[PDB]
Amino acid sequence: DEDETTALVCDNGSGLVKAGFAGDDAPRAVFPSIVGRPRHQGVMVGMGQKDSYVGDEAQSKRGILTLKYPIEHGIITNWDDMEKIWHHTFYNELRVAPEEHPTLLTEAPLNPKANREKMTQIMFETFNVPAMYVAIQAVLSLYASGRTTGIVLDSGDGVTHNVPIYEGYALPHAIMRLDLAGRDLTDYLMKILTERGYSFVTTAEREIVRDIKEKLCYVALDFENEMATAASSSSLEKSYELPDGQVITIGNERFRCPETLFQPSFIGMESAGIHETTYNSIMKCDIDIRKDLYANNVMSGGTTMYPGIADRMQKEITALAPSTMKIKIIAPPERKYSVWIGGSILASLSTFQQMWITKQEYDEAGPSIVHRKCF
Amino acid sequence: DEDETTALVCDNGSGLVKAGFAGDDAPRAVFPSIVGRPRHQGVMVGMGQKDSYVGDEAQSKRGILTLKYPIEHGIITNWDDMEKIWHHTFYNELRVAPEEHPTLLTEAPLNPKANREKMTQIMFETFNVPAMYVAIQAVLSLYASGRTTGIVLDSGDGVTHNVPIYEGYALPHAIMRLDLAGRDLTDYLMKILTERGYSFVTTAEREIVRDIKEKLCYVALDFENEMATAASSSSLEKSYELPDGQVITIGNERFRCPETLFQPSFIGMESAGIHETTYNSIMKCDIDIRKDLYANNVMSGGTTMYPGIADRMQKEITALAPSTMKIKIIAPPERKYSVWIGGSILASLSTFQQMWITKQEYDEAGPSIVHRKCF
Amino acid sequence: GKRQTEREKKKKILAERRKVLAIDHLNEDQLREKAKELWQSIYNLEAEKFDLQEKFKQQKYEINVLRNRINDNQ
Amino acid sequence: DDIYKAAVEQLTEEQKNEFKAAFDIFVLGAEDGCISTKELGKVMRMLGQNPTPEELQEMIDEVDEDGSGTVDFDEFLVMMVRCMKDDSKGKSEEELSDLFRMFDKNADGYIDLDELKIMLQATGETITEDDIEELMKDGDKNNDGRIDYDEFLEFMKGVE
Amino acid sequence: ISASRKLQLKTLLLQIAKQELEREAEERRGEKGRALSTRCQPLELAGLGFAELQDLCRQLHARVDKVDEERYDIEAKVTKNITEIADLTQKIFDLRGKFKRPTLRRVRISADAMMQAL
Ligand SMILES: Nc1ncnc2c1ncn2[C@@H]1O[C@H](COP(=O)(O)OP(=O)(O)O)[C@@H](O)[C@H]1O
Ligand SMILES: Nc1ncnc2c1ncn2[C@@H]1O[C@H](COP(=O)(O)OP(=O)(O)O)[C@@H](O)[C@H]1O
Ligand SMILES: [Mg+2]
Ligand SMILES: [Mg+2]
Repeated sequence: DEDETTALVCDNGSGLVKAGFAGDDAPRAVFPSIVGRPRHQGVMVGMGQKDSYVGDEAQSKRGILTLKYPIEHGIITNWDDMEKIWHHTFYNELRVAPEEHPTLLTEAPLNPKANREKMTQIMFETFNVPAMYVAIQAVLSLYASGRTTGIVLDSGDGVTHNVPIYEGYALPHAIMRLDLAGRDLTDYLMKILTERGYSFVTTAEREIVRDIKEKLCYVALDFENEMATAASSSSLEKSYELPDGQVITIGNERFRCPETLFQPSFIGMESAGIHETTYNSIMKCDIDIRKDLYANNVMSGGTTMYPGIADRMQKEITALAPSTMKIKIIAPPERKYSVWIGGSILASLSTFQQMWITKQEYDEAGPSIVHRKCF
Repeated sequence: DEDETTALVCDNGSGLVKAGFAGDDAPRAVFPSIVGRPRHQGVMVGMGQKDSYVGDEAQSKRGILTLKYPIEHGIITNWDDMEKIWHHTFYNELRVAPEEHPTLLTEAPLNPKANREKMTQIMFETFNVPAMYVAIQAVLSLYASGRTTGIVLDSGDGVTHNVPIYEGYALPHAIMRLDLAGRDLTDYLMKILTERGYSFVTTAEREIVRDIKEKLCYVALDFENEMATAASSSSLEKSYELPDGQVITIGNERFRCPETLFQPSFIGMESAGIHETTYNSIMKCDIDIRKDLYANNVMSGGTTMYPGIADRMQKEITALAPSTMKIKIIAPPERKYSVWIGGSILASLSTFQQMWITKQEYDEAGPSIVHRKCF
Repeated sequence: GKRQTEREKKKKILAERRKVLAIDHLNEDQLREKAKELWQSIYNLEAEKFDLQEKFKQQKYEINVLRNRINDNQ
Repeated sequence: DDIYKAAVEQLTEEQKNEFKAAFDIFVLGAEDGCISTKELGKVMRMLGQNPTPEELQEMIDEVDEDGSGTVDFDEFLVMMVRCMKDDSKGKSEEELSDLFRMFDKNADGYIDLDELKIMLQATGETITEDDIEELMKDGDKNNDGRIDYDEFLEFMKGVE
Repeated sequence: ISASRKLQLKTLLLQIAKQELEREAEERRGEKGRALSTRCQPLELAGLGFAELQDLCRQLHARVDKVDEERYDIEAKVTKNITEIADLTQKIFDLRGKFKRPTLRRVRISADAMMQAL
């Protein structure tokens, strides 16, 4: 722990938890949001026999544990799970006590207000944090980009959000949430791999196939033409070496998996591709600034490490929108940490401690005070 | 008897009984599970004229006694036989009274639950042991190896069991019992020796030929090629000096006897070799840990004193499974005592007396209490 | 839930620990002896507050010890 | 040599007094006063331990380096100090954790090499190479760069 | 024989360690004393008015209240620390057991016997 009473910066992103100290450039403890529990009961002795398993421990013990998600698309299952994982993060991973450091947290866009009130109340009772602040990840990604104008595409693991912000002002009237995310990607890839001869249901193979998505997946420039040329495609077809050692070969599926977000009709969504969701979002607001939105679009999330989103994005928007002004996307490398960086940025300036949510305000007005203290 | 009230440790292995005190490194009284009975009736006087003969006494008196097996492949013939042999072990061989020492026993894998209930009930009524615990020999061999991950091949004299255990957790769904064991080995060798000109039926020659298996037998690296070169094989052919003094010469049979377990089609089993049984066992469980199972296989039993199981094991598994990761077998010398060693290990720690099966629990709930007290 | 328990447990503990003075009736000499006693009590409280702070630092050190013992354990 | 006085310092007075007065169980009269090496095993049975051929033969090798076939009293004390490892009737650990706090002068959780060098030179002996090198081999096992409380306890076991 | 040298090095090491323990304890006591002098300065009642001394008593009451509150907060922090100490320590005991439990017990002791008695 630093000698100074600097604040805690924790991004509880929908899919990854990244925690550390204020003034740091990158979060120190970063772990996926999976939680493992003992698949069977206790009869043995001498070691183990522990209920909750979180972090890399559960990653190593994936096979023996039922792998469960305490949060999915924002919905909260069991607050005890968050209690334990935050205990682990603060003491076993961050080696910090929350008594002496206020916490800045980031929440998924348009999270329930009742969810905020319950989570804040359990937090304040269970923990002894001196002060509090929670913010939407959209403005955090904006801060990471450091440009007040643009539309943020937050692609988490449970929801994809499109949020327009012009000159550092939120536009909730033109903000939308789409239920397509990593979960859907894994599902669709699971069914295609089932049609390829490999049919698995458990979560270990879920992580294997999301790793495959991280490594080999394409974003098709032209879809049906690329499957037409991918009929044989000995060179274009790509293989992976699974940890057991078998060589699993995939061809068109590499660019037929992310395409589903662009083409939701593959597995039955009324909503069109996410580019349509950015398009409608843009026109909902006044006409004039729309061009700037076209030229200032930002994309954020862990998924963004994949190739192909930028070219597809610009080409389709230019197809939909007039091609007079040039559209260009901006995306700094390793932007999944960017939100946490913005949290540090929030703690950088000396005005931030004017609106810390202190203990006594919550003791006076209950959780309801946040309704007036954040917004 | 030690001044301290330390527990009894007894391994009633399927083929050998090894009994002693807790805290000891090796069992004190070790004898084969053969039981001899008078072949004829009584007319003489002045000596002998005793019904049950057990241990080395029966070994010396093999010729005069009908040699019978109170247990074969786990099945129990007559509880009176176990009563007498346990009396002999406790008083004539261990020189101990079971009144003042709780007993830790090991049982053959997947032994009948009705067998457990009857044996425990007759035990508690007949004997006055203060407390009880019975465990599967698989975890005992695991304890002897001292590594929570691996698949145990228990090769007793009645059954061969394959049991996978990952991170000290039993996997009954992937556990199998094969009816090939020492009995089969002796039988097959008996028929081959019959085809060699020597045809015996009695048990003395059974022990002679199992001794031959202990001394001279090979495990063929390549089977048909080694009989092809064993056609003449003056050097490769090996001889034995039978106690009567005749020289009995055996050639390819040395490696054609253990091969039957690997090649059951010789005497008609639908099940393939025991390596196939370890292979299927491995794949039944999740894919990922299978590599660790490949690298952590353990073999246990008195048979393991023979050469050739290790090389054959690894080569065939590498033939069946991909050869990326290196497979290596571990087998400490004199591992047939290892189970008993693990029993001592169980009595080593001070938590073991938390779940002793005391007399009053059995008096309250009958034998049925073990259904809730062990598992 | 536990909202009042924690707060009024803490206030109860600070009530049994601290002593309440009927200051209004206290006589001149009484203000003398008592403000001396109260200042001495605050002195001792700060003394073993500093002791608590130091020993807090060392218990942090032994946390450091044990957590490092844990991380080496893998 | 320094091993004789180190064995003196690492063993309590009552133990060594009983050890010598009990070694005097073999001498009876008109003898040299030093019994043959093998008889030493017998006094060990009196001590309450039950050693084994490997340790017995090794320990036998640990006496009479110059090859006289006989054991003197200083070699007797060093071998005894080298036999039972329960020195100081069980070394403590709590105050020792306080001493662990002592090795560290920056309050980090572990012992730096610079902190060890200043600690060693504070005795009066300077730094030589075999000193710190051997101290590192004794203290560490995997080049972790520090001495934690487990390695702390391990390194000085029995030392007072 | 290098073992002599190493043992006397660590002996002198631990003796100087005990000296440093004594010295650091003295420094802790001195820092406590100076912090006492600076946190609670000498008395102020000489020649004061009784009514103001009423106000002084009430002020010292508030002072003792809040400093007791601060003590409560600090000792609660310590208590959480100690609970984590205990749990982590148990984990340490087990984890050390993994590396050293099957390795210290009897070694051929019983093997030594009368092999001719049978
Ligand atoms: N290094 C990486 N390369 C590619 N994809 C990644 C990487 N790390 C994480 N991801 C993907 O990001 C997803 C998690 O998104 P996350 O960054 O938590 O969203 P948010 O920005 O809302 O927190 C995971 O499902 C995973 O598939
Ligand atoms: N010293 C030895 N060398 C080779 N084989 C042996 C030896 N001792 C026993 N065996 C074999 O082991 C078999 C008994 O197996 P056992 O160890 O009782 O199985 P378990 O491990 O299930 O108790 C006997 O049939 C015998 O052939
Ligand atoms: Mg995101
Ligand atoms: Mg066996």
